[PDB]
Amino acid sequence: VEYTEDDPKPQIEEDCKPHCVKEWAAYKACAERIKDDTTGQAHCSGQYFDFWKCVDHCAAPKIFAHLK
Amino acid sequence: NEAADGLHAPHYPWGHEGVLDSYDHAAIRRGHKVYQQVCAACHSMQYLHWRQLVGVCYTEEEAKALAAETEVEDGPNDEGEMFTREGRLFDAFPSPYANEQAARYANGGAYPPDLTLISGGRHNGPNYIFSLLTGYRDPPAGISIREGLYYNPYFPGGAIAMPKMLVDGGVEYEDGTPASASQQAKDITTFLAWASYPYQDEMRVMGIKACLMISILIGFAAYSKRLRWAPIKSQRIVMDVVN
Amino acid sequence: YQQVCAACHSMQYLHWRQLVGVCYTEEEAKALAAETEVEDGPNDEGEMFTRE
Amino acid sequence: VMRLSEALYQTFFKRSTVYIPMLLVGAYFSNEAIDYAVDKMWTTRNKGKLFSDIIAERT
Amino acid sequence: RMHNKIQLLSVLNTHLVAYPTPMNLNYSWNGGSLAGMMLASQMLTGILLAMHYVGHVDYAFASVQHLMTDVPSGMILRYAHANGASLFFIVVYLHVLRGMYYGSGAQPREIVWISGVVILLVMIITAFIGYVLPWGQMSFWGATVITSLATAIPVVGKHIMYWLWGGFSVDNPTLNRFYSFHYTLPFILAGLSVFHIAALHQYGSTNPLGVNSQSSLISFGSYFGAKDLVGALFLALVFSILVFFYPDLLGHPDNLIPANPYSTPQHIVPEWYFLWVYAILRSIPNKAMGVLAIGLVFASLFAMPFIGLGGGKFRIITEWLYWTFLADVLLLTWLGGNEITPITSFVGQCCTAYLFFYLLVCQPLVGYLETQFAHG
Amino acid sequence: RMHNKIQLLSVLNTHLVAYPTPMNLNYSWNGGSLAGMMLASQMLTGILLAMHYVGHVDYAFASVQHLMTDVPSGMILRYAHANGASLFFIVVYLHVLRGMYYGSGAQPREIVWISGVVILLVMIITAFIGYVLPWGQMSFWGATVITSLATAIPVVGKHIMYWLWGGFSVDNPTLNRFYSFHYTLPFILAGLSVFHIAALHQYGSTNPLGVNSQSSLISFGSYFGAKDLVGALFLALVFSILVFFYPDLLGHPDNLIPANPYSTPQHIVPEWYFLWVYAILRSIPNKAMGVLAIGLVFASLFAMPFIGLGGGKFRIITEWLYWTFLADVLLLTWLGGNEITPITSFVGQCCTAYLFFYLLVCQPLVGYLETQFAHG
Amino acid sequence: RQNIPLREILYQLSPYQQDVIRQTFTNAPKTFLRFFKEKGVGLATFGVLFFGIKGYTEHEMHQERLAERY
Amino acid sequence: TSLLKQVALPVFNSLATTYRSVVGAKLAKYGLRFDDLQDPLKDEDVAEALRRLPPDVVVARNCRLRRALDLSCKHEALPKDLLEKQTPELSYLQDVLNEVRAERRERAQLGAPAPYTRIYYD
Amino acid sequence: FSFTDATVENMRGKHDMTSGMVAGAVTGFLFGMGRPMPQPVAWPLAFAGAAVAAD
Amino acid sequence: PIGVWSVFQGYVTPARLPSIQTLTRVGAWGGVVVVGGLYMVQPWDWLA
Amino acid sequence: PIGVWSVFQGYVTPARLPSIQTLTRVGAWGGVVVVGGLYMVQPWDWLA
Amino acid sequence: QTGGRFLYASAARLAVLKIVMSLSAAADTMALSSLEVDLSGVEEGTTITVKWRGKPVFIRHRTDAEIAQSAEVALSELRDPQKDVDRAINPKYLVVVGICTHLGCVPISGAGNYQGWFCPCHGSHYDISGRIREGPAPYNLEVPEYRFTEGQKVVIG
Ligand code: HEC
Ligand code: HEM
Ligand code: HEM
Ligand code: HEM
Ligand code: HEM
Repeated sequence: VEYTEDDPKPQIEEDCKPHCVKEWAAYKACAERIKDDTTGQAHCSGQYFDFWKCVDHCAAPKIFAHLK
Repeated sequence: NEAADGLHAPHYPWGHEGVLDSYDHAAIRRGHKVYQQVCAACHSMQYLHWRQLVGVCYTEEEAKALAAETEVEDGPNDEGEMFTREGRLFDAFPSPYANEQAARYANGGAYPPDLTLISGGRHNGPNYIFSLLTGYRDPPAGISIREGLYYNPYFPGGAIAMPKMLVDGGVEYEDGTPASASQQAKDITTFLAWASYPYQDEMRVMGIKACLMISILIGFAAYSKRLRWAPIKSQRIVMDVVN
Repeated sequence: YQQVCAACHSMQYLHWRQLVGVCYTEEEAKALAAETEVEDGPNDEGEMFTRE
Repeated sequence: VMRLSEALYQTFFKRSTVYIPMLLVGAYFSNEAIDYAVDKMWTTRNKGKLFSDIIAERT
Repeated sequence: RMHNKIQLLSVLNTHLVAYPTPMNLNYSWNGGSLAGMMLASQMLTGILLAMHYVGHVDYAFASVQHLMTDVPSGMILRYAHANGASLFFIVVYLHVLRGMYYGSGAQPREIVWISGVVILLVMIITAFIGYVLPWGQMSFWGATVITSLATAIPVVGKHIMYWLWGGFSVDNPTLNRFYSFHYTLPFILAGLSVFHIAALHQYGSTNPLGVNSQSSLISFGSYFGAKDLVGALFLALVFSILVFFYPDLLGHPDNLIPANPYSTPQHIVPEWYFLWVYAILRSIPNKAMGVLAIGLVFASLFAMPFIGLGGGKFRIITEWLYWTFLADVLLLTWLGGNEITPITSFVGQCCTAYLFFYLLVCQPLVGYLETQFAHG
Repeated sequence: RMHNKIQLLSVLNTHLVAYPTPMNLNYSWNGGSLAGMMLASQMLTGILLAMHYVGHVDYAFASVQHLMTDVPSGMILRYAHANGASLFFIVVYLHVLRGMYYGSGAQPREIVWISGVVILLVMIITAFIGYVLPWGQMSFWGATVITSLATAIPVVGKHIMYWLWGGFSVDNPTLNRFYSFHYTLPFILAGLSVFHIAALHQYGSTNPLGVNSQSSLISFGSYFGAKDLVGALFLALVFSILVFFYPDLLGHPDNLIPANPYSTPQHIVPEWYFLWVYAILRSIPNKAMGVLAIGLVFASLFAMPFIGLGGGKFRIITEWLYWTFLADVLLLTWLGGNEITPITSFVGQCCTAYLFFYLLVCQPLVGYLETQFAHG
Repeated sequence: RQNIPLREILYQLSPYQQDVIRQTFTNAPKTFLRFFKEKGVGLATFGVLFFGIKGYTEHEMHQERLAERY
Repeated sequence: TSLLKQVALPVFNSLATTYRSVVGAKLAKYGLRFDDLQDPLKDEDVAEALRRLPPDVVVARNCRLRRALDLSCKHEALPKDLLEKQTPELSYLQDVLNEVRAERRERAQLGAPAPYTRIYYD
Repeated sequence: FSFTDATVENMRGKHDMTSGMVAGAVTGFLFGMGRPMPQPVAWPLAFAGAAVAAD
Repeated sequence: PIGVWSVFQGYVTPARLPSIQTLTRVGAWGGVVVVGGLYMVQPWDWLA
Repeated sequence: PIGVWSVFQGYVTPARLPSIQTLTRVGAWGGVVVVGGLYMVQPWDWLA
Repeated sequence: QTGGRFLYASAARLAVLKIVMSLSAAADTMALSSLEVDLSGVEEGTTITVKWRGKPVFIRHRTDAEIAQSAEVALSELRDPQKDVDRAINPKYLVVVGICTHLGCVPISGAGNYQGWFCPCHGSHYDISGRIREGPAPYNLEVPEYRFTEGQKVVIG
């Protein structure tokens, strides 16, 4: 395969993002539900981790296919 | 807590993972060049010497020319003073700071750790290193980052003091390999994985020979065990007891 | 020793605390040691300094 | 059924002082064969990745 | 005849060559020879490593690294020592579980079981102080957490803690005295093993049938030397795999960071072979009660030859309860490696209670009922 | 009996309480128990010492100084461990001279004598490599002079020498391995001592009369416990005098200077108990011949039960010759601390020749003449 | 050495008059099945207890992590 | 209490018969009996009961133990014709052992010990 | 059968009938162990042929 | 067996148990251990 | 009285001494230790 | 014989006491048990770490809003009820021992849900005033003996 001077990883990560639409919906639901917070402790790190774990598991073997 | 644990890193298909597989020594050479130009401004690697790179990564003359471009403090002379000299093969890799306190002072209080054993010193070593280097993402909702800190979900706690350092084309490889950020990260991760386990290839060759020899010797010892026990396992006992 | 060969001879393995109750009291040894300068550090900037 | 030969028994097996040097030369050759097989398999599998492959490539 | 002329030939012949042994011993009776071989391996590789290790807080980690990279065969010796400790604990734990399954501590072999429990306690202390020697993060912080259990003793707790440390914290005198004690305790283990083996030779071994075996005895040297060689080669295979292919599999990555007394790790855990004791300690929310529970576990181990009834295959109720005990101790091993959590606290409490129930209630009472069932 | 039901109590009773001993043993039969007490004292003091000693160059001298001035009771421990080696060698030398006087190695006690000679060799090696550990001028230069004597074996010389040093000169690897070897060797000494005592118990001890004493034997544990305690109290008096009043009397002042590989002292002599071998070596003007003579002395010591005829009194010619042998050995001890001079070279050569003459000519031939005179 | 009263005839054959490992291939599946028949109940109750308690604990730990979310 | 045990005793008897059925099925393949499972080294009363026996009973017990140990070494069981003849519950020791234990219980109420000890070797 | 089949599928990184053949042979061997000896070959053949036909 | 088998076989009777005078004289060793520990540590203000 | 006492008494005759065949069979162990040392060290083609 | 045993017992006690005391703290270790901490180089809102007796001491310069926030916490929310004034002579300069009484772990400055010290061994949080709020720790953080001099120098130990 042809190796590119530009970074292929953001494009591959964007490609796997339709495969994890459910986790993205859960994260956006969390982000909407803590919008009116005032205590500064509400966060959505767990659903964010779920979404990025799904995307990472998709994109991991396709990232090293494009690298020497 | 999940946020204190941080995001786990996926399992990447490294070419040296199997017990039959060697290192990619071209990637070690390209990984050292990322170390010299990006890493070594703030990381020490104090247990490496230029002598250990010979036969793995460079020839003797290439490593000598690399070591001779460094300034090494030596002494004392006949007048009881400290001077500088050219580095040699027995010299260790230069440290960017004299001590931990100036390293903390140059980096907002955080000490950039030594990278000789950072691959074996982290859980899921190479995968965590690669995902940390290529993983400076946007923070999620409700997570704010103070000044001097940057978000990285692979770092435990999510707030690291190391900024984004790998950029496209920021290293000019001498074998024609195009240097994207991911290629640079993969090469430096390969070099660090070699640094934690420098004798992995020799250990695996010795392990293959040992496993073969012991597996043959198990059959030979089972043969000699069954030969000695044969007059007992086939003996005939006749008695008057019927019960 | 302090006025002749302190300028040219070393007394390592010897500390000011080993003179208290032998030839000086506590305050006399404190006042004697407070007249010397020793290298200490590094500080928060990573620099060596001198103290009493 | 299968049985060791008498003439081969009287030469290399009846005395321990003849058996032991034969044992040592057989041990030497067995180690050489195992070394050869392991090294050949390792070099064949990992061809193009070793340092010597890069050095011979640069000639 | 020639061994009748020298004492040392006679003792060796009697106890190694012509010693009668039950002919029906299976491969569960190989744990003792394997444990002795692993002790000899640990002593040899430790003596060889001591020629390059420096017991000072400024040079300990650096000398470990220098031994790893620069000393010829130093990596083999260091990995062999660190993984031979784990294989030593595997072989000894399987030996003890064999004795628990067959009830081998019963009369007339109470001395053998008691010297075994003494050996196991010395082994635990030896491994714990050996782990501090690399002076990594786990090496420092585990010694800090465990030696801080002495303050659970009232009045004189902190004084014993400071006496063991040599100061107000774990520092260089602790490392130096730990190095001396660690060099010393394996020789006490060798002496204890010689005494333990000579205690067993008074009456002999038990057999898998659980019956008297004096009618069917064969020589040890001709027959069980080869049978022990087979098991030694199976152990050497696992040893080779662990040394050469997966050397840090049974370790922790935090012990490759140098020790820092001003920043603790997020998950301080011991080696795997101390995890069941650690789970027993963590399950109870009281330090004195946890230390007492560990002491009561070892007291119940000492009191096994006098409260335990019930043995091998033909005593079937206790034979079935043995597997529940084994599942309980492996659940304790798994629970020690996990973080503190209400469900893990509850499950650890229940598992500790079941271990005490099996040791102190099942073994006397169910053993007595099955003796009354079989011979009443 | 209570000791008849536990096998540990039976062995202890048989070999320490009820063991039959001749009733006419004088105070020259207390050498062995004193030697065992000194071995135990050295082991205890050293294990305590190793908790404050660092076995590295540029830390060893400072760690010994920190031990001397900062560790509570550390000066007592160091001076006791230093002078205990001298007292250990005094006691073991008097023990060997007793055995030489009475012919104690003869049939059937040849194994006792041989195991004693092995113990003496291990004691010599242990004391030498322990003397290297403080890393002074005498330590470094004695280790240099002795280990660079393997260049007398042809061809395979400097290879063995450089493998011993771990380098090209005595340096940090030599000190680091000498620490491990010195820690380890006294446990071999203790095991060899146990074997040595067990070899004597097969036939029991000789008596000052030199006759069969089976008719007049008494219990060990009552009669020879207090008799050993008296001699132990005399030894404790001498030990306390040496530790507290003359702690550096038997040493060398040059060992209080830190080691310098580029500057050598004027006179390089070992400790006093090594001086007779040093005089034998230094008297002969050839290195290989000196090593051959040193080996021949110990070979003649091993061959003594098979060539030595003649015991204590009632064998009066060999009894008188013993005092010439004692004077010869003490003269060799005095000559080793002097400088090399033609008269001292001549006298040392004559003393070495007479030592070999007594060990190899007087003991068989004069003993045979005595047997032909007495019972011929 | 512990006299045992017994009446028997014992026969033994030379180890060089029989085979060594040839029957080991024939008896290997039968010995496998016999081993699992004899130790089936204990291994099963061990596996059931260990994996059931571990699975229940891991499930409730995951529920505990989910309960901390916002 | 009294008839408490009165009823609790048939349940004990049923459990004992089931236990003896299962164990005697296990024992019969080795040719053993329930009384062969008692070790003179493990119990001094069994050692006392065994020397109160006629010599042919002891010879038969030793023969059965030798056959079982040989079977255990060979990883075998008895053949079907021998296995159908096995009587695992034919007692030869229980009467003598019960008498020995009753004598020891009788001596203990008067402060006397048993007139024998454990088997001591060496 | 299922465990071994998916194991081979993951091991070979691709999908074909060979994984089913391995699963069938293993299943027949496990089923066929300890029986008279026209069987330990036939039963794996039957299971493997069934898997091949299923594919 | 000797520990709990002896209790279950009825071999542990009041006539076989040690006397109360024996238990008094054996249990007097507890004061010896206390005074030995006080002699070893000397942790007192008892001397006045 | 094992050693020089045996030869002084006349107990070491031409008989009771080892034969030539016995000494040759013992003397054949000289090659075994040489071959073992050469196997352990392996100085190949080191003979001058 | 009783006269002899009078000396035997004392000799044994003296020998055992000599052996036991050699593991106790050396003179240089005992000398390094007092340390002086400068407060002029500490700014408001930052935590300095000083090694006193080998131990991290979390001396932190506190602001007025931080002082009010630490004071506003009542005793009903504390496992060990104690006020901020009782644990600090100076509300601006809080001198506290950074070792948890649970097992001996060192929390981290500038972390936690209460903006104080987050001990990471067991997920136990501490407030800014060194009092226990969450975790398995029963006690509160230790406050060492200290006093203020005329040159902004604090003697600890
Ligand atoms: C701007 C200076 C700087 C540069 C250049 C730099 N680092 Fe970092 N690095 C840091 C600091 C500061 C930390 C510690 C941050 C923290 O612990 O919060 C760190 C941490 C790390 C860690 C460990 C993270 C952890 O979880 O412990 C690794 C691995 C690492 N750096 C590798 C690299 C590599 C690879 C490069 C080159 C691409 C590099 N560093 C370049 C400053 C730097
Ligand atoms: C005479 C015998 C022994 C000596 C001289 C010895 C010596 C040493 C030394 C010097 C070290 C530090 C070097 C290193 O960390 O790699 C060490 C480590 C260790 N030893 Fe030994 N040892 C001996 C026996 C034993 C025994 C019997 C055990 C039993 C379990 C044991 C367990 C350990 C452990 C667990 C470590 C830590 C290894 C690591 O994690 O790096 N040792 N030993
Ligand atoms: C370094 C540790 C040990 C060594 C070298 C050792 C050695 C041996 C050996 C050689 C045997 C004889 C054969 C065998 O059963 O394997 C034996 C038997 C035995 N051991 Fe161990 N052992 C060790 C630890 C232990 C421990 C920790 C225990 C129990 C807590 C124990 C209890 C027993 C018992 C009860 C027997 C007799 C079992 C029987 O013969 O049926 N041993 N030991
Ligand atoms: C650490 C070193 C040694 C210890 C602990 C030791 C111990 C003993 C003891 C306890 C005895 C019995 C009591 C006595 O006669 O003194 C004895 C006797 C004896 N020892 Fe030593 N010994 C040591 C060194 C030696 C050496 C170096 C030799 C000879 C080269 C030797 C040769 C003998 C002989 C021949 C006897 C028998 C004396 C007789 O019964 O007449 N021993 N030894
Ligand atoms: C387990 C037993 C022993 C241990 C751990 C031990 C330990 C040590 C240590 C750590 C040192 C260096 C510190 C110092 O020199 O003050 C030393 C020195 C020395 N050792 Fe020991 N030792 C043991 C037994 C022995 C024995 C049995 C002998 C004599 C036969 C001996 C003779 C010496 C000598 C002569 C020195 C030199 C002392 C000096 O001049 O300062 N040691 N030993």
